[PDB]
Amino acid sequence: KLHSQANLMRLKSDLFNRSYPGPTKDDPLTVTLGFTLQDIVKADSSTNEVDLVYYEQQRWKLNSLMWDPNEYGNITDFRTSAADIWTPDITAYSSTRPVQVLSPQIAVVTHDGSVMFIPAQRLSFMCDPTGVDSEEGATCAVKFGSWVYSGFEIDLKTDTDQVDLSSYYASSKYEILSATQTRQVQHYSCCPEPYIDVNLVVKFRERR
Amino acid sequence: DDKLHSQANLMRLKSDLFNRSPMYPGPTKDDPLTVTLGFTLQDIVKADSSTNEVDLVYYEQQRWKLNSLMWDPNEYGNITDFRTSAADIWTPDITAYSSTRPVQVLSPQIAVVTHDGSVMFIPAQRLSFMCDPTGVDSEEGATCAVKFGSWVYSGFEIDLKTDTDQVDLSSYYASSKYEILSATQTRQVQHYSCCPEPYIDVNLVVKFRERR
Amino acid sequence: DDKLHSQANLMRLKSDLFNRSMYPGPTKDDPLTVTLGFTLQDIVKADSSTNEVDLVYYEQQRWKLNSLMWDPNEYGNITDFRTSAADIWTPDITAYSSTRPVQVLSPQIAVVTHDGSVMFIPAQRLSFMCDPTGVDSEEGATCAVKFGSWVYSGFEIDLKTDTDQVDLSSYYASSKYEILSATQTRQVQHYSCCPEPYIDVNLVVKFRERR
Amino acid sequence: DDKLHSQANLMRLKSDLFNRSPMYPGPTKDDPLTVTLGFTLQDIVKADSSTNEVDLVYYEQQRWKLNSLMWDPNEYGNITDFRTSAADIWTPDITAYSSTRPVQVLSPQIAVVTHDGSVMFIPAQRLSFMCDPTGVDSEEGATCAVKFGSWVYSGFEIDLKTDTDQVDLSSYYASSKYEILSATQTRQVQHYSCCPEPYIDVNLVVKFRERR
Amino acid sequence: DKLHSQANLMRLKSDLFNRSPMYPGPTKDDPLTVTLGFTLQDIVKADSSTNEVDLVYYEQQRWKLNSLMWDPNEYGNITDFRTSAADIWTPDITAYSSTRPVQVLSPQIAVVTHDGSVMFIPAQRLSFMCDPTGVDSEEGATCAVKFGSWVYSGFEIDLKTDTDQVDLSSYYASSKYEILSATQTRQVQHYSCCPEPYIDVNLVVKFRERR
Ligand SMILES: O=[N+]([O-])/N=C1\NCCN1Cc1ccc(Cl)nc1
Ligand SMILES: O=[N+]([O-])/N=C1\NCCN1Cc1ccc(Cl)nc1
Ligand SMILES: O=[N+]([O-])/N=C1\NCCN1Cc1ccc(Cl)nc1
Ligand SMILES: O=[N+]([O-])/N=C1\NCCN1Cc1ccc(Cl)nc1
Repeated sequence: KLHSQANLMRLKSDLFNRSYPGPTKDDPLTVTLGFTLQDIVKADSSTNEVDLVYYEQQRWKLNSLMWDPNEYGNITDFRTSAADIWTPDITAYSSTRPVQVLSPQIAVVTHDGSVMFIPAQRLSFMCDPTGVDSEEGATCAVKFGSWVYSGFEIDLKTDTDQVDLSSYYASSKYEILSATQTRQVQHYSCCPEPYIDVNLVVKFRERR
Repeated sequence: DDKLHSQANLMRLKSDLFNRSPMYPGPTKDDPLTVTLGFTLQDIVKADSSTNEVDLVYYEQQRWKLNSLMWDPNEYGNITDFRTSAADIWTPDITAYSSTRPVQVLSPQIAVVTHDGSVMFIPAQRLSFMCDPTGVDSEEGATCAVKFGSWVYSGFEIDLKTDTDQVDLSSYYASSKYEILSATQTRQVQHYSCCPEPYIDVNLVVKFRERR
Repeated sequence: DDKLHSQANLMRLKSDLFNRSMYPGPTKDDPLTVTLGFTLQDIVKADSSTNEVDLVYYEQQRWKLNSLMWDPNEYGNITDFRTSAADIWTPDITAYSSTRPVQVLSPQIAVVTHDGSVMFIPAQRLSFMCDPTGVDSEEGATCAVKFGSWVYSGFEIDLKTDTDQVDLSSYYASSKYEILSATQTRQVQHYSCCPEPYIDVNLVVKFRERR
Repeated sequence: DDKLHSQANLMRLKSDLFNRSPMYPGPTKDDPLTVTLGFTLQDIVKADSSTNEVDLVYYEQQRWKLNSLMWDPNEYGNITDFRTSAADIWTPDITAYSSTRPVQVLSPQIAVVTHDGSVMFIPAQRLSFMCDPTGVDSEEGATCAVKFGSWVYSGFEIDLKTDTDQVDLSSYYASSKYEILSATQTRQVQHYSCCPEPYIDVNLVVKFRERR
Repeated sequence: DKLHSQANLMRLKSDLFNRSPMYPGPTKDDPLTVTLGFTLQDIVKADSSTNEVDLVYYEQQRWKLNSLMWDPNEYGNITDFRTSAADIWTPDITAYSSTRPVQVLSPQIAVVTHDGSVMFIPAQRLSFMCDPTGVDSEEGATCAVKFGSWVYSGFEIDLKTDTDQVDLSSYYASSKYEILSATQTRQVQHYSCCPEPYIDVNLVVKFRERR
């Protein structure tokens, strides 16, 4: 038991403290994103901002984070501070305030080199809630992707194209009629290369 | 005089603890840990019916114990405990599951360690969480619930326990806008899409209502 | 040119005091007394839909440490210095009923004297639990908030006051609120959770809309 | 395999640039620098007529080129550019001259450095600035303006250029409370009382009105 | 060439900051005069439900340290450079009646000149204690706020102004409020804590609604 601690000490150390500069064209990366929507907190129709609370599942895999669990006392994974590893700069493209982080910044690293990171967020973004008081509700959309890596450096994937609604707050002012998450491709004025985003479409209405 | 000596003893202990074998990497399946959580509810500051957020101020008592923090008192001039900045040691990642704003810390981040390896930490906090206050202006009032638990450690790494099911109300602000009808704290199990492993929370349930 | 010396004398004084030895805060074996006093500058806002009131004040904090003494003759005849608060231990004095983190309004800089005595006067803005009922009347409203160490009991940190009158002499003469009285009282209690004494200084303020 | 080689190649280059001859100390009259700026306006979020403040969301393409940042790709695995944290390199101190709050940064602080030593950095921001929204509720709309430029570097040390004088509006939020009649960005010169030497800014003028 | 100018700048910066480490601030034996001049950009809001007013302004700060002198000849004819304000000591100039932490609007970069003189001009937003009554009248309202070192007596930091007129030449022409006048005047203050006097510059602004 004092042994196992020492094994993990040794592996963090081997991993971090002696031997990654982000993805490149030669060494591209695939980040998988899934959203879990917890609450539409507020719809401000005097500014067309909507605040959402959700979490965002991120998963990716680095060869430099691999190890053999036999060399390390059968450790298959460990938890770690997100600052000790590279994380992807997944950004919402139409936010109107800096994202508020609601969960501790810790990730999970597995022996095959995959990393899982699940930050919870409050986000204000651009959305006209006209018709939220109608049957068909209002429809808002926000794109998420790397701000600086093109699609030849960071690819994006979803496991499914439904947002996760299974922990949506049942007593929220808004109900969700539908929530999808879909990969897309864009070009930006700066650059030849296309950029990848995952677009959250959310349809919602005042609970009544 | 012996003042200088007890000062040296404490610095020596601290450095024996921290700068030898060091910083403990958190709990694992092989080395699990039980955190005892307890809440002291001070005030429901605000209940916003247009967003269904409620704002609470409370102290969250966290208690755990690590082998790596044991020492013998007679070896350090009979020091039985000490205060230390929370940045100095490992602390658990206890998170409200339905917050809507980051938590605002109202007390200094200092814990107490005791020779037997236990640690105490009582952050005071202000939390906004998801809560529909319908009914708060009635006799029955309203009821809300928010879970607390590690965000990244399953039940096999961090288990949670309470000392009692009853929220401490003996410091509840007597002139709050809202009075407290009941407030309990009960351990639960949850599952999350990412993982087969069970996650543990303490669910805080508060029934409250406008003061007359 | 005496001015390069004075300056080296001071830097040397810093080294010798900071990285030599080293202070871990107070203990049962080596307790400390902190003198506090409040200077109330303004009641800024009284919100009666949430029962919070915002104060602006600064707090005089004084204490004395042996680890902090020096002979001035060995250091240029330097008798005192200004130093960043991050460089020295400071007491963890907290309000016990805040509703928002305190916002800090003055430099975190303290003054250290050769006898080990330290002086520090943080100016702060505080929201705390307070029902302003009756500010709009002649008797006014009463509020209270205690301050004390959050983690040290009276066996490690003792508080004293010089007066039980809050200093109102720089109170803002055009506040939305007049002060009718403002007192600060040392209190000792036991919380039978635990057998050792606890000390706080209870700020009691009486106030009404300015007329 | 070569994936590990290309990784090592980058590690090497970054090291080679970033510790020697390290932190290049900014532009000087002997060694001035040109920054090209272009704005992409996304949204007018709020126009407050009780305080005369307007809140914009935009991003700002910034480009410049340093000698100290050149390299031969052939000497580095044919690496022709790389992403890097904005803190590891000098970046220009372009500020809004009439903001009323600190700018909130919306995008990560990361830049792209090419082998000829050109750098590109595109921070997205939320700005409150001095603007009388009078007229916004009419056909004619309101006109506002905000100068951007170095705070401390005169036009002998930093020049500004634009590629076009038209703000890019192809990402303007289509259902904003405000529509854009026109948005231009124009290089200007200015003096301040501190200093004899003129300074450069790029003036963002926007004409806009409530959508109907 | 430009390789040499950079070489030289880098050498010089290394010499001041390293080579003779970090300057302990001013003392009774090494005192310091800071010149201050305000430029008022905008009165943004005047809140009469709390008597707070928000100003946007910049504050010109000059002082001179002997330990910042160099001979431009040893150093490639570099007469000045810009530098991050964290690489150097700066004065802790603080508003005495602020009700919020000051928000900084400009980058924190100073200019250092070879005679050892430093210019630093931070832009800020400030909320301070001010009763805006009369603002809608012809006479307008009048508010004042004091600025100066929070911890250094006049024997360590003295202040002076170049003129008693606040610079209005950049006042925002479409502000909710016009300025009828604006002065800055050096004063000498005594606090309870201290025998020694503290110096401050008093900002008196008289203002009203635009019409
Ligand atoms: O021209 N662009 O707008 N580019 C752009 N907009 C949003 C993200 N993005 C790509 C980008 C590319 C390079 C850098 Cl330094 N930043 C951003
Ligand atoms: O899919 N999940 O929501 N997982 C999850 N939600 C709250 C806590 N939790 C488990 C978890 C597991 C691993 C990481 Cl890296 N983050 C979070
Ligand atoms: O006299 N000034 O107002 N100068 C000035 N105002 C805005 C930008 N600027 C130039 C300047 C020059 C030097 C320093 Cl340290 N700061 C600012
Ligand atoms: O007794 N005082 O209020 N002193 C005081 N108030 C505002 C500034 N000032 C001087 C001072 C002197 C020393 C320390 Cl540590 N802080 C402040």
